[PDB]
Amino acid sequence: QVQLVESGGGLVQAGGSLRLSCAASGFPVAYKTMWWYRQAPGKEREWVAAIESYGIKWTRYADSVKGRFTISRDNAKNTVYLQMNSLKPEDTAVYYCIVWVGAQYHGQGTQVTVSA
Repeated sequence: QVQLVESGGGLVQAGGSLRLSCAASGFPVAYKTMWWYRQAPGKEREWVAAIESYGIKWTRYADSVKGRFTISRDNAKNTVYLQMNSLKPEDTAVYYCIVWVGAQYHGQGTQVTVSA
């Protein structure tokens, strides 16, 4: 019943921007803390950003993306967004959103490729 679906990835050149979406279903997005993470091919998973559930606002970013990425939420559309500006090739990876409703639930991921 709980389902996350990432989208918005693609192929851009260094310096461009993307906007990832995490469409949630089977539960209300606004009442859960959600994270974005990413996994590059030859490496292991890296936390990217987090947004606190509704009540006291709190957003957090990995140091390597702070100032370039913005996480935000649309409670009506039940969606979490990651605005990514000033993209670098080091940002190339599959991006996932994750929430814990008892267990953890993540999506299939969305591919972000940044060419130099």
